[PDB]
Amino acid sequence: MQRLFPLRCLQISSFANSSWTRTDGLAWLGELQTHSWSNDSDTVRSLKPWSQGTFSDQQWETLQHIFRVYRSSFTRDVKEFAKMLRLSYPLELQVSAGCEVHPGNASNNFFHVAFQGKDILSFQGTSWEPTQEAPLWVNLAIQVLNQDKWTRETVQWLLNGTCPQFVSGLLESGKSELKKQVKPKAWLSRGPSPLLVCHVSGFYPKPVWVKWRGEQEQQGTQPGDILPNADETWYLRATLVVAGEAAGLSCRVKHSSLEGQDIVLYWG
Amino acid sequence: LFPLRCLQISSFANSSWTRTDGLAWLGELQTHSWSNDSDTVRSLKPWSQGTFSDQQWETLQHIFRVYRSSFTRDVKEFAKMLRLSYPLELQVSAGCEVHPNASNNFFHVAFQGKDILSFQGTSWEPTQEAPLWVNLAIQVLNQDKWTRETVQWLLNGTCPQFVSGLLESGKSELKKQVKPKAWLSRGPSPGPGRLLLVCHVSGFYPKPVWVKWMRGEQEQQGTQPGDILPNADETWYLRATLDVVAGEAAGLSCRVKHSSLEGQDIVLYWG
Amino acid sequence: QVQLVESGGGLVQAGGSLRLSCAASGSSFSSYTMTWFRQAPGKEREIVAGIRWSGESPYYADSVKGRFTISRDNAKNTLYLQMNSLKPEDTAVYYCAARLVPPGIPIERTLESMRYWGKGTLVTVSS
Amino acid sequence: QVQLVESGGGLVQAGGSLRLSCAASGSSFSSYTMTWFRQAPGKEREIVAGIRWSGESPYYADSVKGRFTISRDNAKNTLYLQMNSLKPEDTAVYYCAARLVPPGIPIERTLESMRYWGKGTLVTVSS
Amino acid sequence: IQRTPKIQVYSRHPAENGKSNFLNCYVSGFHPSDIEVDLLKNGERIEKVEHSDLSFSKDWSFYLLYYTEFTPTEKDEYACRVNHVTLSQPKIVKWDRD
Amino acid sequence: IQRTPKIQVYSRHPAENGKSNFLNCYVSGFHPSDIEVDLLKNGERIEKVEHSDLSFSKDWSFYLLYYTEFTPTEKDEYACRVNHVTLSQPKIVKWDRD
Ligand SMILES: CCCCCCCC/C=C\CCCCCCCCCCCCCC(=O)N[C@@H](COP(=O)([O-])OCC[N+](C)(C)C)[C@H](O)/C=C/CCCCCCCCCCCCC
Ligand SMILES: CCCCCCCC/C=C\CCCCCCCCCCCCCC(=O)N[C@@H](COP(=O)([O-])OCC[N+](C)(C)C)[C@H](O)/C=C/CCCCCCCCCCCCC
Ligand SMILES: *[C@@H]1O[C@H](CO)[C@@H](O)[C@H](O)[C@H]1NC(C)=O
Ligand SMILES: *[C@@H]1O[C@H](CO)[C@@H](O)[C@H](O)[C@H]1NC(C)=O
Ligand SMILES: *[C@@H]1O[C@H](CO)[C@@H](O)[C@H](O)[C@H]1NC(C)=O
Ligand SMILES: *[C@@H]1O[C@H](CO)[C@@H](O)[C@H](O)[C@H]1NC(C)=O
Repeated sequence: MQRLFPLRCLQISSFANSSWTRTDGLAWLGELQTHSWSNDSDTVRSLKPWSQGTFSDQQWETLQHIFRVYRSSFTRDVKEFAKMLRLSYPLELQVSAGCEVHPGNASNNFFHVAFQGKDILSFQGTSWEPTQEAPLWVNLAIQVLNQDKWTRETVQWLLNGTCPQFVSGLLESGKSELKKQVKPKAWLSRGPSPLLVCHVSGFYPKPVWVKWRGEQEQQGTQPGDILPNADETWYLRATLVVAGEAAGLSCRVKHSSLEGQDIVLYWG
Repeated sequence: LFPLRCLQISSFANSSWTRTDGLAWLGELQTHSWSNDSDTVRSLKPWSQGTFSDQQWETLQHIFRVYRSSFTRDVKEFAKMLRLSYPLELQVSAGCEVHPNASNNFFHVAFQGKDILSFQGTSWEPTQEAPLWVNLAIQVLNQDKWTRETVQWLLNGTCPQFVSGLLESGKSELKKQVKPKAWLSRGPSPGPGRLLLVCHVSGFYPKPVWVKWMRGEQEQQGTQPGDILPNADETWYLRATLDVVAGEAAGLSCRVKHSSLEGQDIVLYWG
Repeated sequence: QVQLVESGGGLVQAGGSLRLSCAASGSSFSSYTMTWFRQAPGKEREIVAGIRWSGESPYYADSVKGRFTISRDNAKNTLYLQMNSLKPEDTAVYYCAARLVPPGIPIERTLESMRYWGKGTLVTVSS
Repeated sequence: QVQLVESGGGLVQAGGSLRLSCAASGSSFSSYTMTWFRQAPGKEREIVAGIRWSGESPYYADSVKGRFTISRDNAKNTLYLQMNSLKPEDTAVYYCAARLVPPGIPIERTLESMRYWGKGTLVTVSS
Repeated sequence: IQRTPKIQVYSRHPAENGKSNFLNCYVSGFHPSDIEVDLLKNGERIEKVEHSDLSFSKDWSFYLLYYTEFTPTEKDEYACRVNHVTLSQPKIVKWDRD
Repeated sequence: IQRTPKIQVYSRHPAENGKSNFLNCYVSGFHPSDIEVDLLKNGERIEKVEHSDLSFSKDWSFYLLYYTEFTPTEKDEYACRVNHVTLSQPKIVKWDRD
């Protein structure tokens, strides 16, 4: 009986040309955004009262300096790579890095880099590895990156040491919000005849089950995407049809917050 | 003039078969031979070491021994890095020439028979019309400051000193003069009633020579000179032909000018 | 990022005391793991002490426990080594070293990861 | 290609003598240009002496002429530094270094081109 | 390669005329990140509009949530206008009630 | 790229029946380097045949000198047989005395 809340650190670096660049970042713990990192800011910004976890102020300031130096150095290194490898602007680079702490204290991590929306390389163990079937210039990038023994040591420290300890503190500091349960409210509506539509909004966390008569569920239900609300809740629309059969159909909603008391809405 | 030309022929049939062979030319004489089946560069002349001491020569032997194995290893890594398919053929032409004063050197690399890059100054530079992947190779090669320093030392320092020592140790053979011997022959008729006068010149050293069919002081501008071909004893051979009406084939002579003759040209008259 | 300059070395008698100092030039000195190394005559360079963030127990080599104390003044960008009960085997060139180490790493696993070094100061223990 | 290990460092009184040795592991030790460097406390590393092939005059820094002698035993793959009339300003960590230099290059032009280094040994001249 | 944005408009609560509510515009699945999103009331841009931080999914495509406080009436029509390099002209998705 | 070999046959000294001589076959200007050269006497391969070290010119094309000691007679015919990827059939170049 346990759920996983991985820490995903996302970086969005855009290079319009050699003189216009910006880097923005975010941190997700499970489905909750815990940090925000704007290009016009000197520091990573905490979005939750518990976003610092159990790190001390000095420990957190150390990470601030590491990320501050990393952002400027990453920007400079990309511009040199584009000149070194003769890659034409614009350049779009994304980083997805983090770790997860499994119940029982096991840990594992990841560090994936994308170029123009495609994986090109990742950090595996102590070195950088190219993505399978990657462009030829990535081999030169890997060749240059693995010569940097200080960066390789720092990345390994962050993934294998800093991140698991950070997550462990966050799981305890934000335990109330991470395990919170918010009950959804539902309502029915009409749609263009090909169509019964069942709305479900306001639930937290994200996992939900919605399907359309008594004990028989019409397997032709069309579930939509789980869409976000501004208050960190979620919204889902489910649609369904022969005109005569619609009489007597019902929408059933299963969610963890309901404690077994399913929401049942009958049409009419 | 006697430039030093060091030639390398490296063949890679696949990832598990390769051989590197080399030779050195001083002017027109081959002074060294470098076989893949040998641990050392082999001297072809008693004076092939120049004025280098035994310790100086052993230093060069170790440098070339390490270079051959490292070159082979680096090429196979480049083929994997750049996704180049076997077989691979690489040629290197390096050396220098001392002028009696200014000096100049060169280090050209060819891939599949085409120039790809060369050593200019202190770094490697790609050929203007080289494939796109060569830039990635150039970028890797220029990271190696030790090799760049060693290549500059060899071209700008070792090579000019080696040439000077060779010119001193091999002065007798390099300044040798060998007189050519000539003889006349008949050839396939150029046409109806026409004759092909053939003049052979063989055994001369060094290579520069002058051969023309002449009538007295008038040089038959229709003389057909062939290629200067090598003999096994490091001399040369040259054939000169002339198409001519059979009647005109009278009073015609083959004249040979060579440095070894000291102005006493060889004149062979037809008939 | 960090430049280190040791000072305070000199001649001291056995059983005496001496204080070494290390002035660091850089941006975020308080974030750096700071260490002292020493190389005795005829011996290999070895770690002496290490310090990081407030509240953490500093590292000490067994040969200097109870005699040497490492400390730092982050307001002055200065690292200190207070050497008490000096022995003749403490004669060495003492080096200041630094490395930016993120949280979650034990200090004893970073002693071989120093990046920036000072040029050293000589301490001689007579008698 | 070549691994270097210095030995012989230790404590010596002013005016005394001490010989350093450097054991080299490699293929053609006699082909390598061998040098001695030293780094004094608070000072940058600097060249002391250099030697190459038999018959060539070794290089000596002006500060060590007439006092230090560099030599090599190619049969034993060993480099030596004989240090006589030692002064307190000779206190430094002495490093063994090597570089494969082809013929035709003056030794003075290769002193900044050393490639392989030993970890060094400390010599301290007291009094 | 480039990916065109998916645009979905929805309200936080069920639409009740005279009751305050939030209008959401969720733009997802686009690449590259540069994008212009505006919320429209009767074709004119709404001033007080907030957006979440730009993020991206596992497949590296970006997504963004825009939202604004509003009180719907019977005649007011709301729409979300999105511009992107993959669009030859601004794509306008109207908010359909019910 | 491929270059077909140029093949030239000649003797060291003028041909005199009963006097020892050397027969040369000079193969030049070819690419790639793999090549087969044989000297034939009355259609049979000559056993003691030597060749210089493989070399190449400024334009990177290869050249080779093959030679053998021989004593010609009035009826003996000598030829040089060369095979190369650029040749559909082995090229036989006969030694012309005149
Ligand atoms: C790990 C997370 C811990 C907890 C985080 C809590 C806060 C979360 C909030 C926001 C997160 C935002 C996203 C963060 C992403 C991960 C950050 C990792 C930081 C690692 C820092 C290492 C040290 C450092 O910052 N290193 C930098 C400085 O090193 P240096 O100064 O020693 O030397 C620089 C010069 N040199 C030539 C490189 C030697 C270094 O320059 C970075 C390199 C970038 C490494 C990744 C590159 C990947 C490939 C790029 C593309 C190449 C091809 C381009 C073609 C056009
Ligand atoms: C010429 C000097 C005068 C004396 C001559 C005496 C007569 C000799 C007789 C005949 C010789 C005939 C051949 C001679 C050729 C020239 C020899 C030069 C030797 C230079 C030695 C340098 C030091 C060394 O030996 N260099 C080697 C060892 O260095 P290393 O051990 O430090 O390892 C380097 C590894 N690293 C990852 C690269 C850093 C080095 O590995 C080769 C470098 C290659 C240099 C040429 C490259 C040209 C292009 C290659 C192909 C690219 C594309 C590939 C596509 C698949
Ligand atoms: C670089 O891009 C920015 C933003 O796209 C633009 O404002 C600027 O003019 C560009 N600079 C050049 C030199 O093209
Ligand atoms: C992002 O920040 C860097 C560093 O402050 C700056 O140079 C760059 O112009 C910024 N990008 C913008 C303003 O788009
Ligand atoms: C590689 O080349 C060698 C030499 O031509 C040959 O014997 C071998 O069959 C080739 N293939 C492999 C897989 O070794
Ligand atoms: C050439 O020499 C190398 C090194 O000794 C060897 O590995 C290779 O097999 C040789 N090539 C042959 C025998 O064809």
